[PDB]
Amino acid sequence: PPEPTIRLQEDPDPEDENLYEKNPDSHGYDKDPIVDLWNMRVVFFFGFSIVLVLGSTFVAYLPDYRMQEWARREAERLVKYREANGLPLMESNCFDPNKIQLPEDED
Amino acid sequence: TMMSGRPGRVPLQFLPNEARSLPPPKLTDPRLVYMGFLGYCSGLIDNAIRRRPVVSAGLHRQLLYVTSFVFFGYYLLKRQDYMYALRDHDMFAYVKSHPEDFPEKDKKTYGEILEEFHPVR
Amino acid sequence: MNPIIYTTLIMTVMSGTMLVMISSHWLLIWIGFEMNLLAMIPVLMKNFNPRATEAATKYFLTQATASMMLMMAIIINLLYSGQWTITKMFNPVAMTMMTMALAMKLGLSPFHFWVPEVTQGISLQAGLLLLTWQKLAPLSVLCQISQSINPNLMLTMAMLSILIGGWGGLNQTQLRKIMAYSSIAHMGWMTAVLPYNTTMTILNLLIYITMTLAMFMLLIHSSATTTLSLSHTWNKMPVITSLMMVTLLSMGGLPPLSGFMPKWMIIQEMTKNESIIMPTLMAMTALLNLYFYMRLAYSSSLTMFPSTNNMKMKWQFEHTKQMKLLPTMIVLSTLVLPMTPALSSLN
Amino acid sequence: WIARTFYDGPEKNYEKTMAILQIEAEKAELRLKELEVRRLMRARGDGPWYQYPTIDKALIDHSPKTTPDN
Amino acid sequence: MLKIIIPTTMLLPMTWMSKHNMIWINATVHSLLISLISLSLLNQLGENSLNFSLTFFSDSLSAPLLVLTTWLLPLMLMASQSHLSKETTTRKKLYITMLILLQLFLIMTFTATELILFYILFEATLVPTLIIITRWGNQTERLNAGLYFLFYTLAGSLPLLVALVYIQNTTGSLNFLIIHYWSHPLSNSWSNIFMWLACIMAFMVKMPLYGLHLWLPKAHVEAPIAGSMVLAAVLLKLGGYGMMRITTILNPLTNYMAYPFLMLSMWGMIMTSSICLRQTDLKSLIAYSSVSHMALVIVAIMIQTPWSFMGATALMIAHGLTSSMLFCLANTNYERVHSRTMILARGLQTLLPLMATWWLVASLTNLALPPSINLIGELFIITASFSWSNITIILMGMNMMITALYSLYMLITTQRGKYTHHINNIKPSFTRENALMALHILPLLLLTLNPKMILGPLY
Amino acid sequence: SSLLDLIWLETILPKTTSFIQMKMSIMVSNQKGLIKLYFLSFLITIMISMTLFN
Amino acid sequence: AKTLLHKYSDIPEGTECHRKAYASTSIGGATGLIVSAYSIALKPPASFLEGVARTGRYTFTSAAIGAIFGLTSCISAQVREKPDDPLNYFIGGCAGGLTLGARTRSYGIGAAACAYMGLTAALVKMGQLEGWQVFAEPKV
Amino acid sequence: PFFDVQKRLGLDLDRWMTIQSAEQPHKIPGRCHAFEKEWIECAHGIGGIRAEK
Amino acid sequence: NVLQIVRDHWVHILVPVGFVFGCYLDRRSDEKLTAFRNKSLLFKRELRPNEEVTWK
Ligand SMILES: CCCCCCCCCCCCCCCCCC(=O)OC[C@H](COP(=O)([O-])OCC(O)COP(=O)([O-])OC[C@@H](COC(=O)CCCCCCCCCCCCCCCCC)OC(=O)CCCCCCCCCCCCCCCCC)OC(=O)CCCCCCCCCCCCCCCCC
Ligand SMILES: CCCCCCCCCCCCCCCCC[C@@H](O)O[C@H](CO[C@H](O)CCCCCCCCCCCCCCC)COP(=O)(O)OCC[N+](C)(C)C
Ligand SMILES: CCCCCCCCCCCCCCCCC[C@@H](O)O[C@H](CO[C@H](O)CCCCCCCCCCCCCCC)COP(=O)(O)OCC[N+](C)(C)C
Ligand SMILES: CCCCCCCCCCCCCCCCC[C@@H](O)O[C@H](CO[C@H](O)CCCCCCCCCCCCCCC)COP(=O)(O)OCC[N+](C)(C)C
Ligand SMILES: CCCCCCCCCCCCCCCCC[C@@H](O)O[C@H](CO[C@H](O)CCCCCCCCCCCCCCC)COP(=O)(O)OCC[N+](C)(C)C
Ligand SMILES: CCCCCCCC/C=C\CCCCCCCC(=O)O[C@H](COC(=O)CCCCCCC/C=C/CCCCCCCC)COP(=O)(O)OCCN
Repeated sequence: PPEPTIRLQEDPDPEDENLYEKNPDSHGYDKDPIVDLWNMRVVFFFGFSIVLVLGSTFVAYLPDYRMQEWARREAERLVKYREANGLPLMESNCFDPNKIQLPEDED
Repeated sequence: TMMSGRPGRVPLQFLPNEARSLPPPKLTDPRLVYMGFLGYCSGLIDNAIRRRPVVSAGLHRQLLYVTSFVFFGYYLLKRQDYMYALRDHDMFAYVKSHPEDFPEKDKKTYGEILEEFHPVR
Repeated sequence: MNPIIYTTLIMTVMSGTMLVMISSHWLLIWIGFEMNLLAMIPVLMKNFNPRATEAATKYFLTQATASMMLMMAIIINLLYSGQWTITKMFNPVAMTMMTMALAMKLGLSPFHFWVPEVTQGISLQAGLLLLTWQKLAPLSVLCQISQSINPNLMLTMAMLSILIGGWGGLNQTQLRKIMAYSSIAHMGWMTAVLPYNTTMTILNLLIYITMTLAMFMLLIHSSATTTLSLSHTWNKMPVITSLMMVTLLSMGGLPPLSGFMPKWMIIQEMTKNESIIMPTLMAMTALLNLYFYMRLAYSSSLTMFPSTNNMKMKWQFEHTKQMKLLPTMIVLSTLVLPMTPALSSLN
Repeated sequence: WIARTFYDGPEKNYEKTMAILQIEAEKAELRLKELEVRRLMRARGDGPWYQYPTIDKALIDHSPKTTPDN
Repeated sequence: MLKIIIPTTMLLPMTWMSKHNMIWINATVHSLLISLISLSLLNQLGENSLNFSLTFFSDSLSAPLLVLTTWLLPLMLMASQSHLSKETTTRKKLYITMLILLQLFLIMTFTATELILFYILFEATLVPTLIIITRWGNQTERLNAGLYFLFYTLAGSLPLLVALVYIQNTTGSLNFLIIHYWSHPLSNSWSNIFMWLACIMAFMVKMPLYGLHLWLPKAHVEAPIAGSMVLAAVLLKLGGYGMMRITTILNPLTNYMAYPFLMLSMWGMIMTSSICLRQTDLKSLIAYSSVSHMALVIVAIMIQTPWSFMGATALMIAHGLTSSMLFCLANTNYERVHSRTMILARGLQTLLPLMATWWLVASLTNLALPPSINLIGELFIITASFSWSNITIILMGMNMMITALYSLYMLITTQRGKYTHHINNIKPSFTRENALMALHILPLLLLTLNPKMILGPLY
Repeated sequence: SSLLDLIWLETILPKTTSFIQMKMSIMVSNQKGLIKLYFLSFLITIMISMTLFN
Repeated sequence: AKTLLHKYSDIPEGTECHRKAYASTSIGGATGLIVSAYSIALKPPASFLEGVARTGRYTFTSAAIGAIFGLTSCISAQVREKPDDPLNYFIGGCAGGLTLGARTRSYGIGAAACAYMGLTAALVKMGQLEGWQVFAEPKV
Repeated sequence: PFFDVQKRLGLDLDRWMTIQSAEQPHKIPGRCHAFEKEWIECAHGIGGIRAEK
Repeated sequence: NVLQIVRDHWVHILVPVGFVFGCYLDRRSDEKLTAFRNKSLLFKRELRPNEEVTWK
């Protein structure tokens, strides 16, 4: 059996390279220190500073397009009106029955 | 809708004369822009297959790709609009000429329509 | 052969197809079919080897039997009504004879057995011609007489073709046989919408021709006829393999690729006619075609197969001959879904 | 400030929705009518669509035919 | 809506015209800016919707998903920067192109006023994910995984298309507004039962449903980190969004047809939580946890009550964020140990204390610790189920207990105990990994301050 | 983990489909290339087609 | 041809079991004869005697399947007193699957065949009830 | 499909041979010429569906 | 340096340009949906003396 046991021509599996070895203060972004530092800076500025803080403040101060206070004020004046006139607060019918035409059964 | 046998159809006209009574598509039509984009993509792929700098190998050839695609797309859009206009015209004429097959529904309000209610529990 | 003779034979094939397409007399349609068959054989036998001769003789036997059946249908139709014009047949028996003749000419199941063998025997350019240009005339005749066809028989053959193509492609390592089974499945898709809308038939035909042209030209460019030969292309032309993978994805019917346009439309059309079960089965069966397309993509561009040492020499040379329309074919076969309503042009 | 510089009033979205709904409802009723019209034309064949060719009568020869009885 | 779509498209020429060593920086910066711009969709109305045009519309169900989709891309780029170092510029540009195309398809899918357009984009998302899995995955099983992730999906999605076109042939439209306003009851018929099944099964397979979940562990385990992040965070939510949209035409047939799926989900959450207790792989454990959470979301959508829908929306957002964080932590361990076996690298608290804190907070959010939005969704769904039937409380509480058990088991196995002696290549955590972890976790604890942003249209 | 997830759920949907498609593909694509059998099937199909429809 | 279809369908579903079994047996036998013809054409095994034996086995298997389906389905419809129920058809399909398994002597195919045949039978009954069209005429 | 080149160009390549009653040489009359002429004149322009019914 | 860093940083300007183009296209598409402007029963409003359209 003169076979080589080498099934094919293959490069050996390379060993993983440490970014801290050639460069302490390596930030884990790139092996080029300048590109590494600027990648860290842009990620931190546009992620933590711009989006995370300014966007959160923008969401906090969004105008009331859901009309929560509007509904509260409408309910307040409506309850004030019905309590003053003795009306039974909320009605059980959502629509007026006079304007609904039921089908006569005659069963 | 088979329109091959539609009366008064000249056999091999891409665009009949009556199609000239329709508004032509604008040159800034999004479909024309997509045709030009397809021409640009064809030019880039042609550069890539020939092992040439993909973005900046032949500007004359890429321009020709874009222009031919836009030209054919313009004429194709004209024909497409004409065919859809014919479909609508024939549909409306047929509805007009056969009133008994398209009777008017009596307009009825939801106040006197009884819909069965199904609770979600 | 001589380039003059080759050009003459190609134009004779095209003139036969044209004769079939422009004539109104059944005799002239039969003559166009005869002319096409007569000029097609040397094209299949352009490169001489025993396999090409076997493919040509099988193709001739099939097409001549189909032509005789078609002439029988014509004569029976003349017997029951002295008409020569291509229109509704007027005879139930004649229509069946005509349908079987055209199914044999197209390669629809159960008359599919010749397509894989003929495609494997002939070269890649001959296969491109056979799978693209040789479907126009029978499909045009079918479109002309679509109001006559029995929907049961046509739909049975369409579903059988889709099933047979899907199952037969799963077992192939040869690229030409894969193309043949794909063509059988696509013919099955095309003929299932003839009873309802010939415009959808023509749209499917155009999309399929575009994709088949792109795939064959890519296979000719990277001169491979087997899976393992194609697995070497990434080590010389990776961009060709990427384009081939995108084209294969399109051929499997994935949105938003161009190959999704026909089936979708066809399904949509078949739903307007209260046909629900049949399109469902057709899509489920097309999943098989997608499976073997995906296997080819895995073997070609999504993984890197081992190469050989002599490939290094091939790194020093570039193609002398180029296809001008290959980029346009790729783009038209991958990126025309947004332009779907243009099908109103009655393509 | 945010509402003034980034957004608009409820009227714009309200009336845009009105217009969009009107267009879409018209398209739906047009599609249904078109399907019904196709069904009727294919059933009866009295419309411009689904017109299948018949023999042209200009091909007939109207002449004496060597025999009085045609 | 074009003010978000066009910049995402411009991400492609910018990526392909960039320097060889500026692709990550430019992609990250401009994706973050696109996320910031998309953040202004959160200003929703109490009335109908944000109907931009005939093609695209926004809703308070769509807006949180859109914002999460836009926020996920920068994190995916940061996670992918490490393991793509030794690869050519063209291939890295192709990888970033696949991510950008996935984001574009997801953005157009979530707005998608048309149901056929929604289907087309919802299936177009399939291609980039498959290419990412089967091209940049490590093990030999990835190809097989891809096949599963493909065919399952199509096996569910092909009938839906037929159903969809059928509806437009009867209704006349597939616009969601017209469908909602012109909706009509479904009679109890065999044809209607099969229409219901064709409408539901496509979204059920991608949640995934318990019986139909086989593709998920393979696809998530064999995918690269960006692929796993996008699969767990956004792609699983397509089924929930589609069900929430499509259940409007399925009433009242949902009352009867929901029972087998409700039983499957209620038992499968227990089954998958129990499976998590015996798992030798971190990624598989996280995948099964995702299956359990999505089973709870399926129950919520099937009950179809307001509290159910609010809980399901909140849980979808919270699960996306938490699962992305967990996958990132697992990948940080893997890139050091190269094994992905949970029992191998032990006692990492003594060597990586800040990463141990990140592990703890991720496990806490997965455990649904109040007042996190995870527990907000959990509790809303549980209360809705209790109103649906009081006996669901046993299964829900058992699921909660097992969830806490396997989350703390995962934390204790990897972080506590004694370090493995023979492993000496555990390097200090990079600033990139810590920044990634913070960018996952701060949005969760900051969303717990404003829950109405992620509670959906029925708030 | 094993009985249901790794065995029976695999056996039911994916493995069964793969097995059935495998067997059907083997049956379909296994023709020896003899045109005698092909045209015998052609006669059979042609004969069956004429009789069943009419 | 459709003559056997009409012979089977004309008999009321809940009555007169023996003719339903006979008709289903004939339909199965015809299907098996067609299958045997195709199998002989594509695969001529060795000779005339083995070929006629293979035709006999295929035809008898298919006829037994049809007989069991018809008998079990009609008996189920009769005893349950509920016609127009797909469950009866499903039971018949399951019975047919069981018979097929016995012929092939396989527990797996018998079980697999029973489940698949029953589902198919149930679907055919639902199509009869709802008017589903496998081959739709050109309407539009 | 059918490209009606003859109608567009007015060529009459093969229409002279399609029906019995179309200008036979020496005015020879077909046996069924009277019947075919009536059928053609009935069905002209009406369309195939209406012609058949 | 001008004319030098432009050849290295030209790509950065593209995303911002896209955002502006998308805003412009959104407004242009808004201009095609004015069939009911100042016509809804809820917001039938009589125009101000120096007003052309209620909203743009
Ligand atoms: C949704 C719609 C919106 C988005 C549209 C998306 C599509 C758009 C483009 C379509 C096609 C056009 C380009 C294709 C030609 C190929 C080019 C190429 O190969 O790349 C190299 C080339 C750079 O390399 P190079 O140094 O020149 O030459 C080296 C070789 O070329 C290459 O070096 P190599 O060959 O030695 O490297 C080998 C490599 C090379 O092989 C390739 O990469 C081939 C490329 C893939 C083929 C694409 C098929 C056709 C397109 C259909 C896409 C389907 C999309 C649907 C969704 C499904 C997704 C698949 O092959 C591999 O590595 C194989 C393994 C890879 C994994 C499997 C492959 C995945 C394929 C999926 C790709 C899909 C997205 C592609 C994006 C464009 C890629 C450049 O790339 C480019 O520069 C072209 C990019 C486009 C230029 C944009 C210019 C505009 C910018 C300025 C103007 C601003 C505009 C706005 C106006 C306002 C401003 C003020
Ligand atoms: C997949 C992309 C395929 C593209 C097709 C090739 C593109 C190059 C073609 C070059 C120009 C073609 C125009 C031909 C000039 C004259 C046309 C004239 O002769 O024909 C007319 C009609 O021409 C064609 O119908 C129009 C062809 C246009 C095809 C485009 C539609 C494809 C579907 C949309 C996909 C997107 C493609 C656009 C991107 C390029 C009249 O035909 P008619 O004698 O009366 O009846 C025959 C047809 N019947 C039987 C069906 C009724
Ligand atoms: C305390 C006070 C500040 C509160 C916080 C506010 C911060 C807001 C930031 C978040 C903004 C969210 C998106 C808002 C814009 C949405 C898109 C568009 O609508 O806005 C356009 C305006 O957008 C701006 O022009 C662009 C905003 C871009 C913000 C980028 C911030 C981060 C940049 C960081 C760069 C740092 C320098 C580089 C360092 C390396 C104008 O909209 P328009 O179509 O008219 O609307 C129609 C209705 N109108 C007519 C009434 C308006
Ligand atoms: C290190 C040790 C600690 C040091 C630091 C000590 C200080 C701690 C104080 C901070 C935490 C304590 C909690 C106290 C909260 C105070 C602020 C809070 O009250 O404001 C909230 C306001 O904040 C917002 O509501 C929550 C922020 C929104 C988060 C958006 C996420 C950012 C985008 C990132 C991408 C998205 C990824 C996830 C996709 C879904 C709620 O206010 P609200 O009563 O309601 O109304 C706001 C004011 N109004 C009345 C004028 C309207
Ligand atoms: C595997 C992993 C999970 C995948 C997804 C699983 C979820 C799918 C479950 C399907 C939902 C229910 C399907 C049918 C529900 C109808 C109600 C039925 O179950 O109850 C009886 C139905 O009776 C019987 O079921 C008749 C059918 C019998 C045949 C069915 C086969 C039985 C087992 C098949 C299960 C296999 C599923 C997978 C297939 C590949 C009531 O009878 P009846 O009141 O009179 O008629 C009600 C229906 N009507 C009103 C429209 C007329
Ligand atoms: C993960 C893999 C799952 C694979 C797919 C699962 C979903 C299966 C759902 C059914 C598929 C096709 C359904 C049809 C699509 C809807 C169309 C529709 O509703 O129209 C019906 C048509 O209904 C049908 O035709 C249904 C026939 C179904 C045939 C295919 C059966 C597939 C398997 C059946 C058993 C399993 C069913 C549920 C499986 C769930 C997934 C496990 C009524 O229309 P008409 O008939 O024209 O009007 C009535 C008057 N004539």
